[PDB]
Amino acid sequence: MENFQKVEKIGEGTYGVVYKARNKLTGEVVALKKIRTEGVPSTAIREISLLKELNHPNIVKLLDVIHTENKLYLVFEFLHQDLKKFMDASALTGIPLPLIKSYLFQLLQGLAFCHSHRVLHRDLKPQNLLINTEGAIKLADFGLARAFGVPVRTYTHEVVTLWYRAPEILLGCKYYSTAVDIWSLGCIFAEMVTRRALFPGDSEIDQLFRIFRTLGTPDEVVWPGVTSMPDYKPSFPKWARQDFSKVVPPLDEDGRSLLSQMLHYDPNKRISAKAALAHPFFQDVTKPVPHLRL
Ligand SMILES: Nc1nc(Nc2ccccc2)nc(-c2cc(Cl)ccc2O)n1
Repeated sequence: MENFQKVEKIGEGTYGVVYKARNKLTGEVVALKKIRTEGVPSTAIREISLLKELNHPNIVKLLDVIHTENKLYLVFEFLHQDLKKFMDASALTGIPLPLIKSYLFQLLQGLAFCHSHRVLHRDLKPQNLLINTEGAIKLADFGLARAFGVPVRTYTHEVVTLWYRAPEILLGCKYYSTAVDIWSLGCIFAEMVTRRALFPGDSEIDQLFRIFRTLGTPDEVVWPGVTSMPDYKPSFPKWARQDFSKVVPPLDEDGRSLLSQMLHYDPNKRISAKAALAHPFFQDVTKPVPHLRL
């Protein structure tokens, strides 16, 4: 748009490309996300518009929702680096535990906030998490999947990230709950710790089986109703659960304990963001300053 003297394309999200842009007028630097056709649903514009009211220190502010030329643009406050990039840049030394802990605590605060407002993210991933020089981390792009509905293959054909998808989604559950975000966050937490994606599935079944190989194939004991899930197949191989200390070494028992609660198979047993905030793991949480190279 002419209102912006655009800076550049900075990434591609599940629902569209994100641009860094300068509001010529105000000179404001923002993140502009172009939503991907029919002509842009009306129910969606209303629902996404409601997200403009979301105000929380750990939620990237949605400044505007612009509908034009049969195209939807979301204008977001701009943060300089996404967690994926930070993790790649910190892959040699790892993110200090205090920072990982700070980030997780803040992320849980953001989710607790959104969930308490009946807003789910549904597609949480490192690239959706933005950090700034002052130690804050924020979640961006909530409520998009619930407003537009999950795609399948971007217009530009880009490898959709399945790594953070909760098993109930993989098993074809038509109804999502706040639990899917906790699962995604658990996966991200594990990744910050180990510096490697926890469940880097190549496909939907590989994603599911990687989960099964690590957490054990779920059954009716650990997850009542799982054998009735839409995509559940009795033919699924039955893997025994792996010793959990093997999953995120060298994370201490508090962290491993919290993580195990975030990764419970049953969305109903999975810890809530609010409950997670009270976990002993955060007893000594602080807010460290990240070494950010912008
Ligand atoms: N620094 C920075 N990088 C990126 N990269 C990125 C974008 C899309 C996919 C993957 C990475 N995205 C943002 C960003 C994104 C949104 Cl939604 C809202 C505000 C933002 O500041 N910011």
